[PDB]
Amino acid sequence: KKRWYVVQAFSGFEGRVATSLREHIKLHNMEDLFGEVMVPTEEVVEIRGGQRRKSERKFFPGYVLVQMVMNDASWHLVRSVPRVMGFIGGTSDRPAPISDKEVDAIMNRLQQ
Amino acid sequence: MNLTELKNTPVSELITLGENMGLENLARMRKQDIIFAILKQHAKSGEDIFGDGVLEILQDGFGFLRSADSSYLAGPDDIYVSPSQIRRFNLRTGDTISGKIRPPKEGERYFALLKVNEVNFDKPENARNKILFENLTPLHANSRLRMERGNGSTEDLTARVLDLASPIGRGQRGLIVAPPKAGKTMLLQNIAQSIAYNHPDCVLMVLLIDERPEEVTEMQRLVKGEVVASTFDEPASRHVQVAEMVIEKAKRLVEHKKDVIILLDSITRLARAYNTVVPASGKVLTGGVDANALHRPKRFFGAARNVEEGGSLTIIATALIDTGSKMDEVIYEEFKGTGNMELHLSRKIAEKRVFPAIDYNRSGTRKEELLTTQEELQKMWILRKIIHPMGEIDAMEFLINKLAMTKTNDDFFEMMK
Amino acid sequence: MNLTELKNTPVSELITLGENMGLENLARMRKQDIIFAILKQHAKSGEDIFGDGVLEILQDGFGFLRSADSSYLAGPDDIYVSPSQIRRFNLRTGDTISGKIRPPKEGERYFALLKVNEVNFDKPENARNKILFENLTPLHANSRLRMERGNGSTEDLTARVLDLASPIGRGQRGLIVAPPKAGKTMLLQNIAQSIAYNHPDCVLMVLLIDERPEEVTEMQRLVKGEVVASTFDEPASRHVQVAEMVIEKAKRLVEHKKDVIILLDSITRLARAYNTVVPASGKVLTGGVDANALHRPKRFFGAARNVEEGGSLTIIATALIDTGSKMDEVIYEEFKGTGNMELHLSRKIAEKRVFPAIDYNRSGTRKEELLTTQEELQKMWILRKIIHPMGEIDAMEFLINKLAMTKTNDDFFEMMK
Amino acid sequence: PPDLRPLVPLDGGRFATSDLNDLYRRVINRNNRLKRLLDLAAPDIIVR
RNA sequence: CACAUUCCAACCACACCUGGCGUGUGGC
DNA sequence: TATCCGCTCACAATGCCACACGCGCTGCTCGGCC
DNA sequence: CCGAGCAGCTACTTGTGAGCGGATA
Ligand SMILES: Nc1ncnc2c1ncn2[C@@H]1O[C@H](COP(=O)(O)OP(=O)(O)O)[C@@H](O)[C@H]1O
Ligand SMILES: Nc1ncnc2c1ncn2[C@@H]1O[C@H](COP(=O)(O)OP(=O)(O)O)[C@@H](O)[C@H]1O
Ligand code: BEF
Ligand code: BEF
Ligand SMILES: [Mg+2]
Ligand SMILES: [Mg+2]
Repeated sequence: KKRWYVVQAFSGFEGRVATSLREHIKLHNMEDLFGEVMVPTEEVVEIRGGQRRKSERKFFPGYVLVQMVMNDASWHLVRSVPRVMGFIGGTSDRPAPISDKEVDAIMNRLQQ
Repeated sequence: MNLTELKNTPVSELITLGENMGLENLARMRKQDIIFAILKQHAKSGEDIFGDGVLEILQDGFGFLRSADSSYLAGPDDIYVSPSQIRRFNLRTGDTISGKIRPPKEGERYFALLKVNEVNFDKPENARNKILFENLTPLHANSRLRMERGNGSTEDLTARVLDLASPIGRGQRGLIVAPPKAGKTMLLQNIAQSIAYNHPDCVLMVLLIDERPEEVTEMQRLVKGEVVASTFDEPASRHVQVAEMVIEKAKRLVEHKKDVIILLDSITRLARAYNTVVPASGKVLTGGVDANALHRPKRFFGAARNVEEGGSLTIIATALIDTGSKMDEVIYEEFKGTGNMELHLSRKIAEKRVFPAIDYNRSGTRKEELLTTQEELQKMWILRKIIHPMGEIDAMEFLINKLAMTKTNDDFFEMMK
Repeated sequence: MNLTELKNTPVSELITLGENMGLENLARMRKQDIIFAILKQHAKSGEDIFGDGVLEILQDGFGFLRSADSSYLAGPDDIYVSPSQIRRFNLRTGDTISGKIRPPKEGERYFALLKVNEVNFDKPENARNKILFENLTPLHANSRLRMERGNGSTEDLTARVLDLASPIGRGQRGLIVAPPKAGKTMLLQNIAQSIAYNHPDCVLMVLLIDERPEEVTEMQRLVKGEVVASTFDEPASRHVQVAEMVIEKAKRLVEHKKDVIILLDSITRLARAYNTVVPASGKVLTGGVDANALHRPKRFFGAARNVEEGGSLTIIATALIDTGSKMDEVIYEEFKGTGNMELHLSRKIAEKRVFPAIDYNRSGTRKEELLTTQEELQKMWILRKIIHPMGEIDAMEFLINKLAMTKTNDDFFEMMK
Repeated sequence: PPDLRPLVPLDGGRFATSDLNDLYRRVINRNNRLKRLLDLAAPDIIVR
């Protein structure tokens, strides 16, 4: 089952690490083991005004939790790509994914 | 307890009301401090307050709700709103909002908006379903805005000649070109009266920029409509501020599919203001105006258009000429060919004390064929051909006499046969 | 998913389309943000995008692809292109390009051009095999551009008198000299209609500089051709920008051996703009115009010529006179003897509401012998000799009557015998 | 105490700061981020 | 009526400066 | 299950003085009741 | 969009003492 595991990256490089891991997944043609990035930085919070009304697609903690199937090859692939300093989870090295309640919570944060 | 209920009644009612509520002498405070202290002491008895006002965006992110009592300026009774409400309910400048309010909580100094109930006279649920202004498809004016009262009063002539000189429509672009002390004020007052009588469905607003306070106080109680003004008591920062306020109010209202009609007096004062608040860009021409100092008047005036989906924005501003300073002239210069309808008043006719002093053939309306019917257009052409060979002054007198004999313009047209 | 497919359809189709795609309320954004978010969410499903647009060179080296929806300006949906592509495929201002595009990648904010597929409606392989503009050998106009429809409609007269007053050809240099409110707009609209009907092979483009938005929206849906405009809502920087955009588009297209016809309205507005964006050089003459402030209008107008290898660039601009300000006059002054063809419209004829109000003998075309045949030229000389002793107004009426009796100008010529 | 923390205006826009200042600033940053995450009902593993 | 202070001929008050820390080198 | 043995981690290693020098670039994130 | 502050781009010491298993009776 495609579980939603959490991964931490270098401070600021969250989207860059997301695109790097996507290119790595498309590289070793292992799409049957992973899902998508699910970048939770849906924080369109902006500051508008005199000639300056751009948006900010940022303002979120450095977490790029990815939907995937936990496996030896999958873990070694998501760790082989650099800038993956953080693999959160209480474990030796094989953690437990997130539950469906927080899945729907972050989905609501995505929609809002 | 609503904000407008204390917003509209005069200062005397506020005095007796606060003296009844057992207050410190409220006669020592300003109107805004009067309403502020009264709402404070009312909430101190345990009531949840309701309020209303027009929103202004600030560059720090949050917004402030102003009223027409302060002419849309900063005051102690302005209602603070967080940027996150502006996000969720899609707020912006010009959105008039009424709903649940409370006084500033512990350590704060401005009212807070709890619960939105009316966004531009609409449900806040559909307020997010709006169309923007620049994405609009403008058009020419098709619907005729008849200015004639039909009762045949003495001053009503100055309106009927309107229907004979320069037709108006929903979304028209009109420029009043007249020297000082020619009769623009009475003309504008009659315009406002006729519009408020014949078309009470469209919202009517008037701009007074750098005017005299007596004119303001006479205007605010002669027209049936909410008026805003700014005298010379205040810096041009206030004038530009109220300018964004009124223009964004009109924009949001026409986005809500409403017909807005703004009467601006005068565009020369507004141009002077915009020029004096704009920083120097090194581009100076004759008169002392910066090159980008006119971008804001151009914006305010080009805001006028006729929308196709519904609603329109008519903007009728007066410009001043023959004031002895070339700078004013240059302003009028760039506003020469920008408008499609003009009311030319010559001082030569007003010098004889014959009113209204309107230059007929120097006035006109572009694409006026879509505003009137075929019979009316043919009669207008015949009247223009009759008045063209004669001069300005006694020819205007001829029109005034031919208008005063008949009751409405139907009898005048039939007699012209 | 192509850029033009969302570029041309109105805002309403974009609304329903995004509401179908399960979007945040797109009614809160601008047209450019609408297309931007829709293309974002489309690529988020995994599609490679195609796009198109006209290139603009920047001084930092890279280029940006603009559309006619933004009137060739900066926007969120502009396609970024690296300078190295401009090097390899020999790009420059005016080169319209269509090909593979993707949304901005991780951390970027503008679309990127992957793969070039069409450079000015040509293969990008032959795009490097082009001839420059200044190395061209200009000539006079030889091919006749017949403006007469031949159907004999009521307004078609204003076109037939064209073929009788001032002939046009491929690469002609024409100046419309007329006071305000004389009938230049309807004339230009008929010109555009007749060209798009009789010569659909040549590309047709129109310039509207500092005009009213109603005229823009009426023009963009009356002619069969892609139009660009710039109202007074915007600073003169926008006007000069769209000026380079359109002139370089015409230049690249005529370099690609295509016949370009540009109708500019009005050159007085463009001269005012060029004067107000140019810095002061200490050289001021009467009117308030810098000496080098006219170099850019001179450049834009001298861009017109007739190429020998193939293709041509016809530029027909209108100038304003009798506007009360001497500055305008001075502009027309330096544009007096620069054009080889002129359409003189006098307000004296338009004052009687008889259209078209064209001054016959004050109008004319230099070297018109190479545009028409011998019979046509002799008949033109005879008509000029017949109309010369009479005045302007009722002589124009005489031409209008003699034109309205016959169906096309062949019957008129045969009757003139 | 603030003045007990070495922070002197160096030559130019730069300031000669102490090593404790960076520590306190990082502590405050992570504390504020944690307080933000607790309000948004972040996942248990994230707040962990 | 009461609380509380009173904005200006010499001059008193309005002064005077980088070891945060590390590294390198040398001497005792 | 007690208890000696082997592996692992915290702590230490003058003092003074003199001179000289240093902490960058691109990139990322947070800053704001008038 | 603007400005302000802050982050990514190891092994020749040896000795002493204490603590934590650990394996042997
Ligand atoms: N319809 C009208 N009826 C009566 N008087 C009029 C009318 N229109 C203009 N006037 C005259 O015009 C004058 C306007 O004065 P003033 O406000 O100084 O001119 P302006 O409006 O140019 O500032 C008034 O004295 C008034 O008598
Ligand atoms: N061929 C025509 N037939 C009928 N009316 C015309 C014609 N040409 C011009 N007009 C009249 O002239 C006006 C044109 O206005 P406008 O386009 O603003 O002229 P300009 O652009 O010269 O100022 C219209 O109101 C229209 O009624
Ligand atoms: F007094 Be007026 F407005 F010139
Ligand atoms: F188009 Be008009 F001549 F201003
Ligand atoms: Mg007045
Ligand atoms: Mg026109």
